[PDB]
Amino acid sequence: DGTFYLNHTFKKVSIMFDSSVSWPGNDRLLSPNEFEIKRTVDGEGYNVA
Amino acid sequence: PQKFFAVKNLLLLPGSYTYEWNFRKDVNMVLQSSLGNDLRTDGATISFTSINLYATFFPMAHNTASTLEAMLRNDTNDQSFNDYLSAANMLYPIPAN
Amino acid sequence: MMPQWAYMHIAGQDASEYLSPGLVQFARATDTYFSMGNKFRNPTVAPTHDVTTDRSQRLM
Amino acid sequence: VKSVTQKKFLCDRTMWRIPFSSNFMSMGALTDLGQNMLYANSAHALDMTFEVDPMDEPTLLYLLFEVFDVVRVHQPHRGVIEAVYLRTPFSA
Repeated sequence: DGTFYLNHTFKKVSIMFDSSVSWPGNDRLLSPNEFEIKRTVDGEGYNVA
Repeated sequence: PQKFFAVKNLLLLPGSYTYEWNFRKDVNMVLQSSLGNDLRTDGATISFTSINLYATFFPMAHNTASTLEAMLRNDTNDQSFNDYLSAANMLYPIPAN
Repeated sequence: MMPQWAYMHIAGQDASEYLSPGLVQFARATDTYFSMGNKFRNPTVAPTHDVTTDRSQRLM
Repeated sequence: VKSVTQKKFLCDRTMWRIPFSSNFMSMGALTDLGQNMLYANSAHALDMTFEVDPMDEPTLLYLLFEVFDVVRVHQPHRGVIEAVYLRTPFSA
């Protein structure tokens, strides 16, 4: 039915292609190699909202 | 209603067809409770008496209708449909802790 | 690649282009009471030419 | 009293999405990288690693691989239906 309620439980997402290259790479993000969904305890300056 | 992405909007043409489907009798699937308790062990029961199929037709003029089937039986006039979600579903286990 | 995509209209001619002229005239005439827009698929594609730099650089 | 701040967020009835486009923008249904040469004919094996907050009950990671799921239905004569299906990629 689509009633999802556990999206906040994620920490980071890492994508690897051919076990060697990273998606998207090309230094397109502050954390280039992964997707930091949320960053608690830390807070060097990369949080919003 | 009918929910299959291929036959929920198909414009069916004249002819004789066989239409068949299955229905669940499991209470834990067809019924919803606010507590989430197991309805199988709590005496819920559902029984179907008669199931019928209803269909309505546009009383289109016979000439325009005949032209419609004539024009809709060509190879370039094939109806095409796609599923809205349009994703392959994969389920992966996460063990406890 | 291309053949199957053209077959199921994933990327190809838009709705009115592949449909027969009689069919599009009928649809235009009868769209007031008998619509048939959902029955035929409209392909949507994204531009793949000089839109995004393929080099390495930062978003923010 | 002395205090320490806590921050968190809630996001219900929604799905996290990571689009397969160069600029993460939905310019079209067929993404730019979807028709990219390297992903046009080469074959690649994809590795993912997730990190989650541990919970004391079994859980399932729902994954949707966005594809094209199309069907072409043909009725050439009276009483005849033929449907041609195509899922791209992850084909049946």
